Amino acid sequence: LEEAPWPPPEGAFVGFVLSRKEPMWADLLALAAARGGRVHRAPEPYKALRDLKEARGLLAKDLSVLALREGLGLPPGDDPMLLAYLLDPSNTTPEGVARRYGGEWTEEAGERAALSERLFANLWGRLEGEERLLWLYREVERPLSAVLAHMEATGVRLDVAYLRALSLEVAEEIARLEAEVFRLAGHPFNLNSRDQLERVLFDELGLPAIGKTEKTGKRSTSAAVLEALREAHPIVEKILQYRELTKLKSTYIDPLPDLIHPRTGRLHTRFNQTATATGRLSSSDPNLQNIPVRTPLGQRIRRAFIAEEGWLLVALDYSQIELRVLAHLSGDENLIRVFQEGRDIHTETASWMFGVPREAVDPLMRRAAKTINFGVLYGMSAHRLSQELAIPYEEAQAFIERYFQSFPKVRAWIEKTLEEGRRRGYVETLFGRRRYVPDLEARVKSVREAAERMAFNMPVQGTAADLMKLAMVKLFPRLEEMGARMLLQVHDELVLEAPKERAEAVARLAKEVMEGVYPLAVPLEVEVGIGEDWLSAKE
DNA sequence: GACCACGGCGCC
DNA sequence: AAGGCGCCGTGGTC
Ligand SMILES: CC1(C)C=C(C#Cc2cn([C@H]3C[C@H](O)[C@@H](COP(=O)(O)OP(=O)(O)OP(=O)(O)O)O3)c(=O)[nH]c2=O)C(C)(C)N1O
Ligand SMILES: [Mg+2]
Ligand SMILES: [Mg+2]
Repeated sequence: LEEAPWPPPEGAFVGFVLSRKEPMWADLLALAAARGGRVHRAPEPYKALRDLKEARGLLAKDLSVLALREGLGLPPGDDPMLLAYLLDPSNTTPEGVARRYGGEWTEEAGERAALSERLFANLWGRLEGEERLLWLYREVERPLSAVLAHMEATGVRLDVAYLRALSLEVAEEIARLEAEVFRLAGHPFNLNSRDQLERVLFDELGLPAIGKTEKTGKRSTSAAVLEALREAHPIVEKILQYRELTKLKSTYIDPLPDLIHPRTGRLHTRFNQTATATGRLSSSDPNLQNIPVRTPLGQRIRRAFIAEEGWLLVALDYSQIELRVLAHLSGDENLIRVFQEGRDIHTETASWMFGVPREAVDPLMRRAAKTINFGVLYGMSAHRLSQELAIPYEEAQAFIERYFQSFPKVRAWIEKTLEEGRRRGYVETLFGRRRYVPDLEARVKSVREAAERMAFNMPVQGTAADLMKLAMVKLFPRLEEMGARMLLQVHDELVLEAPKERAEAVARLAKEVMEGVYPLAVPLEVEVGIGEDWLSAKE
């Protein structure tokens, strides 16, 4: 409350105002610090950064990232957002956390510093009692924020000249597709407008509508509808292709080259640390956790992500991670037995599906099986199965049934997990990360059963996220020792960059750290690839 | 301009 | 009604 001259005493909390939300791109407008009942406003923010030992307060990682951009090794420390998010993962914004735990998120640095201190006191008290949440804070989230700050500030190289050239190629293909669509429709229209497309497909052409949209009840034109309609009229396939090319061009090919930072010549995402219900990170501005890889054009975009000249990318991927976690949480003996004997479930399902042997399973088979074991696992109705393979029932009941007959303890674990969630109001990961799911007790079946699929999924997806975050915290100092860089995390994958002659040693070490992160009832196995670009590194 | 809801869709 | 995200264009408001 009392104005004191900059600089603040050790241990102060910082408030700061940025000209924009992305710290790699922002001007530091103001900087203050609060300790006891004094607030210190720095006359020259940038200068003032130099006097700090660490960035401590709301959104600390943001300031640390900016400091790193200016060549200061200023790490983030305590952040009330991380405390709030461990207490309840619905705590995602400083606005929400302040309203809930005792202040108001304003636009003034001194008020943000004082808010940071107050909220930290109140949240610390709430979190002190909780051994496992405290453990997650001090051993996972708080150090992870320093790791993320360095990843953000470091960035990842992009082959711009390559993408500009790809843009023109795809633009000309898009022209061929839309002209062909307009010819079949008998007139031009805005093919990007799904309202205009709806009228053309179902009113002008005689195509049958298959589904309706959720909020406004229009006849849907989604890929799923179109796919069911593909053999009904030639325009449909053209539209599917048009949709793919314009999606990839508008979201990746065109924007990415314009996001290259002028000082680094790289792409700098944001790793949002308090943004998901399950404990996963999210990525934005740009999102680098959803770069294409599935289709041919998608792979071509993936190739644009490259190593520094003289370095290589190293991509590490936990194998069947959520199934391994499921084996451990449930203690199902058959499941555990599959991984203990180095077997592959996705492969075996692909086998089963395509009428093929284990030894023969195109990777496209596997990828198809992947979202089927996960789909089924997480409450996919026998119904929607029908429209993944073919004719039910008992072809779908007995598929979802054989699935659970194989691993009976899983059903038990699910019911057990739901029951505890109803009584306690929350579920939790292996490490005690929790998610409150109040709708487990809803008296409307569709709402309640949606709640249930969210609830029993969280311990599985959340444990895998705990495991990866813990692996990042352990791995990071080893990397800097070896002169390598951690660049990206994509949920259960890590992408590193290393000097060519160190690349294999780094891969090898990183793989071992990730597999031994926290021994379970089943081994964790990590596939690793090395390449000059992200695509070739994932093999 | 900036923002919104919606439908749609990229990845894990 | 598989789970978890963030981003895009359209159509419209302000
Ligand atoms: C876009 C792309 C390529 C990605 C897809 C997906 C997905 C999905 C991923 N996951 C969850 C569960 C997973 O454990 C964890 C990580 O998932 P992957 O690494 O892709 O699998 P996994 O590690 O099991 O096996 P590998 O041995 O790595 O192969 O995240 C899901 O719950 N649903 C999915 O559809 C599908 C198949 C839809 N795709 O076409
Ligand atoms: Mg994986
Ligand atoms: Mg993966």
